[PDB]
Amino acid sequence: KGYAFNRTADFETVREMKEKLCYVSYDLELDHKLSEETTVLMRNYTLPDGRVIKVGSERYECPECLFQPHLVGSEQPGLSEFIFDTIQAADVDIRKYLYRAIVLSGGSSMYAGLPSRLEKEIKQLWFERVLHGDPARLPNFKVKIEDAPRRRHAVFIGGAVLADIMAQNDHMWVSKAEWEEYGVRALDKLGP
Amino acid sequence: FRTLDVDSITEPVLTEQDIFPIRNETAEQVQAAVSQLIPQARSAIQTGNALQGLKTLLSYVPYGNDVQEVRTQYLNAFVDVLSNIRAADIPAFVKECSTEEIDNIVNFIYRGLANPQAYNSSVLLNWHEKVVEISGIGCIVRVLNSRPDL
Amino acid sequence: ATSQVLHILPKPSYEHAFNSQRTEFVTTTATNQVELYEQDGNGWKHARTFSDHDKIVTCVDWAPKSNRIVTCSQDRNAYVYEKRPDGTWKQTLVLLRLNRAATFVRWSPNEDKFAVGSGARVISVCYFEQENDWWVSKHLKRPLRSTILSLDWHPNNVLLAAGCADRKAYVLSAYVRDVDAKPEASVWGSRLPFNTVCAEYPSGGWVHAVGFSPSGNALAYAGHDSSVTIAYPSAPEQPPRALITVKLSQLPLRSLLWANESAIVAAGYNYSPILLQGNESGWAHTRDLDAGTSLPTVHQNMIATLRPYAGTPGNITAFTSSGTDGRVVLWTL
Amino acid sequence: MLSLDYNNIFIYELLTERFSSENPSSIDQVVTDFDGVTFHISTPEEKTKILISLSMKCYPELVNYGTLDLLKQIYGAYVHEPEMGYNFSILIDLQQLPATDEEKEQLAMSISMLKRNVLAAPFHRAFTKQAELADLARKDPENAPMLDKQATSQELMAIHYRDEETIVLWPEHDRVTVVFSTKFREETDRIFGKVFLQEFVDARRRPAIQTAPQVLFSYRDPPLEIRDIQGIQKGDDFGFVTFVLFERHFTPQNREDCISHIQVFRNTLHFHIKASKAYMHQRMRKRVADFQKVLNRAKPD
Amino acid sequence: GIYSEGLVFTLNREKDPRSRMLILKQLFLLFTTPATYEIFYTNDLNVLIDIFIREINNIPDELSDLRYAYLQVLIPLLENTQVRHPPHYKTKCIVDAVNNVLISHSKSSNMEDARTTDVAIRVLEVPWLQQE
Amino acid sequence: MSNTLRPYLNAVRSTLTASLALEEFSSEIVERQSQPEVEVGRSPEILLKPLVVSRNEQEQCLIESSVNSVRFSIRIKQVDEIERILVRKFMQFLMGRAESFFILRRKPVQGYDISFLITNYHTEEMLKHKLVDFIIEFMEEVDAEISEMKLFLNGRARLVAETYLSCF
Amino acid sequence: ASFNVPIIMDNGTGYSKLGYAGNDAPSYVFPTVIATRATEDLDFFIGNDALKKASAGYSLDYPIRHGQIENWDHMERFWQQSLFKYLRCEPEDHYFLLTEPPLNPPENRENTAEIMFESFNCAGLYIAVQAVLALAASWTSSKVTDRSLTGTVVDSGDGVTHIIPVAEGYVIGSSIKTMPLAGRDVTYFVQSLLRDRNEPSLKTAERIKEECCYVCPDIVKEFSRFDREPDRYLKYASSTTIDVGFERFLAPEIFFNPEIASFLTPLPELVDNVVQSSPIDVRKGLYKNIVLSGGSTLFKNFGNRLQRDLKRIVDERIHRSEMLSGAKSGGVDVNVISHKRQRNAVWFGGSLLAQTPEFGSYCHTKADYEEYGASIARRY
Amino acid sequence: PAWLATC
Amino acid sequence: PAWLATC
Ligand SMILES: Nc1ncnc2c1ncn2[C@@H]1O[C@H](COP(=O)(O)OP(=O)(O)OP(=O)(O)O)[C@@H](O)[C@H]1O
Ligand SMILES: [Mg+2]
Repeated sequence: KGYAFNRTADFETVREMKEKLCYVSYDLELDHKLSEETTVLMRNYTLPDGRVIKVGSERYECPECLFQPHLVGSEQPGLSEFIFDTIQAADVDIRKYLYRAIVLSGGSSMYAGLPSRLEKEIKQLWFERVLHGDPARLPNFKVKIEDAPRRRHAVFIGGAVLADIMAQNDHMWVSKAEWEEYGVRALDKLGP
Repeated sequence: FRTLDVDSITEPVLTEQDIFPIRNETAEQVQAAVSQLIPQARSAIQTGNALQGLKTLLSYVPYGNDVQEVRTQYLNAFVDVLSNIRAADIPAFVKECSTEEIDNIVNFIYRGLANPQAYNSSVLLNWHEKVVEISGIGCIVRVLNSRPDL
Repeated sequence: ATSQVLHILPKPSYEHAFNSQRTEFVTTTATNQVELYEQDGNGWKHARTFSDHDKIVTCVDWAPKSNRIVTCSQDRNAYVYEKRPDGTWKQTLVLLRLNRAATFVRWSPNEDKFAVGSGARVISVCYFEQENDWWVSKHLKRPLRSTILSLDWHPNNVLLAAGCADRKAYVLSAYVRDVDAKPEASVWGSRLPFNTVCAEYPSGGWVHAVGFSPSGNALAYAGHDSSVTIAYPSAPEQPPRALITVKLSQLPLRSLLWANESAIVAAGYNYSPILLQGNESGWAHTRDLDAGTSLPTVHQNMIATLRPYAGTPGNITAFTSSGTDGRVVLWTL
Repeated sequence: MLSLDYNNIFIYELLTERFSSENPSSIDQVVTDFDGVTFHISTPEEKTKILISLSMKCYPELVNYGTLDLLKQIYGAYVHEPEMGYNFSILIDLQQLPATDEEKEQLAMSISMLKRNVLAAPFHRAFTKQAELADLARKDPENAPMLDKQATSQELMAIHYRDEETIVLWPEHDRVTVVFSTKFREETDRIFGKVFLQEFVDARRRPAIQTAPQVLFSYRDPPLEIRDIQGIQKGDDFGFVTFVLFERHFTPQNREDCISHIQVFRNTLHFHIKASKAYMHQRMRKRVADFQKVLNRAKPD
Repeated sequence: GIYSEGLVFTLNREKDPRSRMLILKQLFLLFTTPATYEIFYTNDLNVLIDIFIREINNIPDELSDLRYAYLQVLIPLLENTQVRHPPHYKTKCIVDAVNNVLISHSKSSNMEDARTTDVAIRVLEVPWLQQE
Repeated sequence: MSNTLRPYLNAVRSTLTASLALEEFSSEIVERQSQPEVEVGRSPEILLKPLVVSRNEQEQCLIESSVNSVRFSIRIKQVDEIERILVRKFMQFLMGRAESFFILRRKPVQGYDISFLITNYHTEEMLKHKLVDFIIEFMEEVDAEISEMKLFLNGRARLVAETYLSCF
Repeated sequence: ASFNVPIIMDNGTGYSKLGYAGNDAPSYVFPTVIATRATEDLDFFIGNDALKKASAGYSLDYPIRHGQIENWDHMERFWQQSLFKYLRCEPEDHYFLLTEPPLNPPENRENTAEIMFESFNCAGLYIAVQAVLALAASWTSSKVTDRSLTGTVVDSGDGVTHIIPVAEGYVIGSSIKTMPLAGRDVTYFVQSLLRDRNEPSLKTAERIKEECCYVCPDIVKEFSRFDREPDRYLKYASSTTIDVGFERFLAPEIFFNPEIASFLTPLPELVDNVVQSSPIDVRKGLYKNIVLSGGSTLFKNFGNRLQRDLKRIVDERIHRSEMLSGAKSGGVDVNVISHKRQRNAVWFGGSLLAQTPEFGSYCHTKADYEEYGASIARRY
Repeated sequence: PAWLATC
Repeated sequence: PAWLATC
């Protein structure tokens, strides 16, 4: 667009403006047509130095670069297709219990419109791969994604809960002892 | 992934709003009262006293479920009996009138304005301006909030 | 009938969260920030700013008996603030189970719970659960096919009304058994179970605001159709003995309330409030509350939530408005 | 750049640079010029010597009228045979030059004006025919309409350098006339050219330019005068314009610039149409800026 | 040319319902003269006719004789101009707007309506009165 | 009825100021978003009746109302081809310069000349009566400036012809 | 009409260059500058004309700056002038081959496409980038078919420079890497250096630059030729002589020694990071064919310096990996080439391409824009 | 995965 | 980049 932040600084300011003015597009074609036809969606953001900049399609585009890794330069299916293939690789009897329970974690997941967009993408991917165009039984899918305001610290809360639970028994841990002997190998006790 | 516009799930709500008294099977599915009252307005125009004809024609009003020929004939007779009126007595007629009547009048005026090549629209704009100056924006906001089909 | 503008409030308010002594209050700024103002000498000032949410807020309320504050956010959450023994505050989160953003919130007259109408097809009622340190929320989703616009309470915690997005305004109950509340045999219904969908009372246009008379009967509501309706029911299942509608010429109006068992007040897009008497024998408006109808009045933009004053629970004798252009004002009578 | 140039600025600059300097270079390039004509600036054998070549579409029709005589009269110390067709060629030696005097710049300008130089023998023939016809009328004032009619279709020429654009000409009693038949593809450009031609017609009304020649035009129907030519006629998109000049307008001291102007007529017209489009764009941006000012006034603060 | 271009530029911008009259009287006394016929450039005359038919159709409130003055200054224009001899530029819309303002005249009004109708029918009685 | 311009103007102004009753609204589609419902067209309950006004077939004004935003399309009278081209170019350039107004639309709706768009943030920041007054002033100055531009083009052509015939 | 010769135009922050196809040398090269002020105010000029102007009250300004168009009005005026005065061509009977930076946005792309298709009523148009053409201008014959396509181009425009790792005629959109140096910044630095000691502004600076500015494998181990032989203190005159000092010896090192003017990373490290970000199965070729472009890049010993630096860096990395593993790997071979093309390789490549008949088909037709509109081209 | 059901 | 090979 013309604005450059080549300095090592301003990275935090760009991060702040991203977390402040960003949202996923429930309908990418609709958002593109809106940005191309209307003057709305264009915002003006100030900087710490004092100058001001204008932001447009990038707002709804960066969640697409998240969704489309090929846009960034990586060869991967994405996120919705990734989790879909991961679940399909499991046993059928588990698949349902996974579509009914889906949680998220991390500040990157707080992009506006991400959960419902992911749900719609999963629904479309199922409709395409499995039913091949038979919407007669699509409503009988029962997908229930989960989201909360504490995904920013879900890992921390879980670590605290696990520490409070395991603070009694010291066997499950790896004491300072038994380290010089086979310390590294002790770390293999967690992941076989 | 792909784009297929999945909409079968979470269907919208269209008929729930705009309650429909269309369940009559009289003057809306058979077009009887309309054909009985239109000749009355025509005779009123012929004799000259078009105000009473308009008043009698405004008693019943159709709806916009599926039929458009009957409502188009209604609107044509409407535009005719309106053009047959002079440039006076409209203030008295609107002052001695109800609210739903004025709402239907404005709705039909707009539906007629939607096709200028088939009508005049000048007397229609005049009537609309007079109604606005008499009643106010209430009628406009009521007709704008009426059923999407009429 | 006395224009008594108090503060400018540069940014939009959408609420005023008045206090009991009319000294301090809490309003919004069309942004995640929420401003708590305190009474200065013949003036006011931004005593504090919360700025705890991430997205913009839509509604707040001030519980007098507990000196508590509640606020919703478009981020699908709510916050509750308590005045600590010192001048500081104690904030707590409320993760009301929802899918879409929030639209309105209001405390209960007993200050034991607060209801929240969201942008989804569901309303929620939250209460601080004892024996623990959090709040529990219960849903109401069977009716209200579409989103909702506003809601209002009832003398008793039960019989909460909701003005929805559709052309109808519903009424449900928020009764709970674990809480220390009990219903009462009323004309509105019997045995008041949780949902107990009682009436719908359809109308024209949107439903921007509803209202309960000081008594449990004589419901009212108005919306975008430039019309206000009042229902005087007689039995829960049977239709009402009288459903009096009143249309006018002015622009639509919202945030209505009751200044008396018979008198009613309201305002909104019309830059000045009105005054009307609604009785079972007839409902009609008498006069406005301005010199006549910059602009030739006090407000110069859409009038947001309008709140009552102490007076007497029967007659308030005055009220307050906080337009979207700031310029918070009070009007006698 | 209202009055377009009557030569090739690129060739002029190249010649002025090579002549004023001494360092040669192996040059091999091609250039395009209006009427879809081509120029070649080769230097195959000697880095000092140059071989220029000119390719036009109506070279046979031109030589039919006689142009080689004018070429060998204005040139001959530098003429050359066509190396490979190209419809005309010429050679020059960068070393054997007369001098660095103004004759050098004159020769460079003459070379740069090769297009109008080769497209001038028809007009010269017309003027000579007009002169002898006027002399005849002097010794025979009677039969003016008869002599004019018998000269019509007798002393008349046409050129079709373009696929559809044509230029016809013929003299008459103490005056001469020329006609341009052009095409308009875009409707906006057609309307702009029509209004420009109307203004041209209504331009002689000014007293300061009363001595200018006269001009008329037609949208689709051409005059009956040239109705018999093979050129396309009766075309909605094909517009005809006619200039008529008197004796003075082609005087022995101005006929050169006159023919050059008549040649660049169409290019000037098109360039001015586009410049008027740009002018309307400028007025539009000015007025939308005024609208923005009004809207900001309407806005508070 | 300066006179005509300035006059048309001022008429396109002016909004006073009384000052335009003075310019209209100037136009009348200018066109009535035969020597002045065709003095206005064609394109200028075309846009003048365009703004004339405009101000006639979208005329302001009826409380004004501007329509009568426009018809009075138009009826002699087409008779002593340059658009008379060749295929007329715009006459269909002209007569259409004339008939429109004619039917719009409430014949039950005062003498002003009768005078305007007389002037209009006088305009409509153009020698060629080309139809379709 | 002569002078239809003033009645048409009063009617369009009244209906516009009536439909201009916007209000904050959160999209009930995906998450915590605010989109123009009249533009997206995915909520019939939000979309109100589309109103139309016209004094003649050559001119039209359509308006689509909602709770979150509003759209106002207009097609201006244009009979000549040069007039059509000039109007198209002027309106296209104006819509290209749709960053300082905050209300214009980069592209119009098919079948009309231009389409203004208004939202809730506008009426909250600036007023509305002045906005509609500016819309009207533009509705007239469009044709005013079309005529002025035709006059300027005539003058440019005259100057070009004069300089051409003088250089001749 | 796809049969005549196509016109090749290339606008730039420093110099606009336009001419025809099938030519060994470009045409109409000049510094891309415009000058302007009953009433029209249309008297303006461009190029060397505008440069010589401003003595009679003609203003001046640069249409394009920082590698991005800024004023479409002046850009169209410039194009009209260059197309109807300098070249007596017809935009209808000839196809156009335009070049835009890899960062040009779709708004500007479609604006140019429209202003060219509508105002100039063109017939065939093709917009491309500078990387692929500059690369195609690398090889000499262009017909033996033994040429190579996988390369790493670095174009140093007079206003901005950038690097593109092209692989088999498939441009990359991620590994692209820009830098605002290698342009007029060097001239401004040399001017500020000169204005400090010797008051006698920027014309002489660029002149002495193009005349004598060269590089050195080192600077501090260098400076010794200066301390020893005063012969390096050349004397350049415009109007008197000036002491060169060490500008000719310091200016170009701004690339290998960044953060000296208005921070950045050296060029070897930048190109190494670019090649690493690119896929792994193309680095062996990317390091092989590293072609250059842009006048500011055609220095004396630029290629040798860059090659030595990148080679030592890659050798250190591979030696670290080796001594960590213990085997012996095959040292990758890095090469650099610049064969009388780094000056104006863009136009040469554009003409060499347009010489093919497929150009007439790959172009955009007027009817396409008429039916589809200005939304034909979106992105590479 | 490519067995129209399991795997 | 910090995987001793790819990325
Ligand atoms: N032999 C040379 N050695 C070093 N630098 C040179 C040499 N020749 C020219 N330059 C530099 O190159 C610059 C001119 O660059 P040029 O105009 O060719 O870039 P450009 O192609 O216009 O870039 P863009 O297209 O991005 O504008 C001059 O400022 C000059 O300093
Ligand atoms: Mg360059």
